[PDB]
Amino acid sequence: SINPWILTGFADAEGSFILRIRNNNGMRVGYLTELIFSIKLHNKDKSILENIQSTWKVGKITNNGDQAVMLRVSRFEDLKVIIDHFEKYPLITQKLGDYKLFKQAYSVMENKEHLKENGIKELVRIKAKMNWGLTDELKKAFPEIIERPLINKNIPNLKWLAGFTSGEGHFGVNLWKRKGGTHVGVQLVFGISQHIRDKNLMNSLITYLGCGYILEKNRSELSWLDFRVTKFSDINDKIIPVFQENTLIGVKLEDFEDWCKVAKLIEEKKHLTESGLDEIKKIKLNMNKGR
DNA sequence: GGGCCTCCTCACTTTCTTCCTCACCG
DNA sequence: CCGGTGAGGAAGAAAGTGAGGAGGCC
Ligand SMILES: [Ca+2]
Ligand SMILES: [Ca+2]
Ligand SMILES: [Ca+2]
Ligand SMILES: [Ca+2]
Repeated sequence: SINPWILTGFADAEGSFILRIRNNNGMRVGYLTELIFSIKLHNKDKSILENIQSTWKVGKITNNGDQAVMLRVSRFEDLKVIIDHFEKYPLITQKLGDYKLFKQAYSVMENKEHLKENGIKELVRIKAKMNWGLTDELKKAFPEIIERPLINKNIPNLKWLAGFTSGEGHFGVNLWKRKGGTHVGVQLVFGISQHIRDKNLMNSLITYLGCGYILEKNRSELSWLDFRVTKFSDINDKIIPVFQENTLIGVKLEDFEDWCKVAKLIEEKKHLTESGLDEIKKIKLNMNKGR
């Protein structure tokens, strides 16, 4: 079983709370409602999904294309397990806002209002604030209101951070040919990325870890944040000890382990030698996108 | 025994991850 | 010169979010 705070951190990273409201003339109200918690990952991390499944004793795992796998809970009885966990171990990103709307939608269905016109209206109102909001077909049918409270929580513990890092983390080794010379540049880099909507939370990492900085990235109108640590003494003294104690999950754990081997070589200045570089070069082949 | 629920196959957009380059300073 | 560091941006796919179909529960 996964540590429950590791689980929440991972959920804040890769989870999704979904409210479906579908047209159907076979329903008395004319709409069929479905409430879904979902985690979609690459097949290489199917084991995480299976362990969450056994930990919660709920949910179904299905394939999605040739390289992806998906764990979903939508059975109404089984959804109490989801709410139970996330009440006891609350999300801290803006996704918590989706969970609370998810939660309200559940209360509507629990008293069975989704089977009435008054409830469907309420559900549409809820869905409008969730994720990507109302469809065009749904906006047409329901011209009424277009926002939710901003979530402002701090990092609860390093077990959450471990779960969140197992999702959004990057353990990288940069190599490049120096402009003036024949030497190869070497940089160990740690990274956590997130949409700019959680700028406060991402800023909170500089304080919480006692190192690193934030870089603002964008493509046209799309923008995100990358928390990076490139100070090696910080990585060696602050970053690595954290995840040695608080174990990462999935393939990213393996990436971290190789990453630490590179960190050892760099600690002993062997990245400056010819043979140490090709050892590092060999490790890169084993890790990340190369795994 | 009609709605109603649940689980399947399946697909859209983008938020992540990964990778690359390089000027600067001490 | 040289190595360490931080800042930039490119590429694209592993994510996030959500689609229709339908068997069968109660
Ligand atoms: Ca995420
Ligand atoms: Ca991930
Ligand atoms: Ca992610
Ligand atoms: Ca690439």
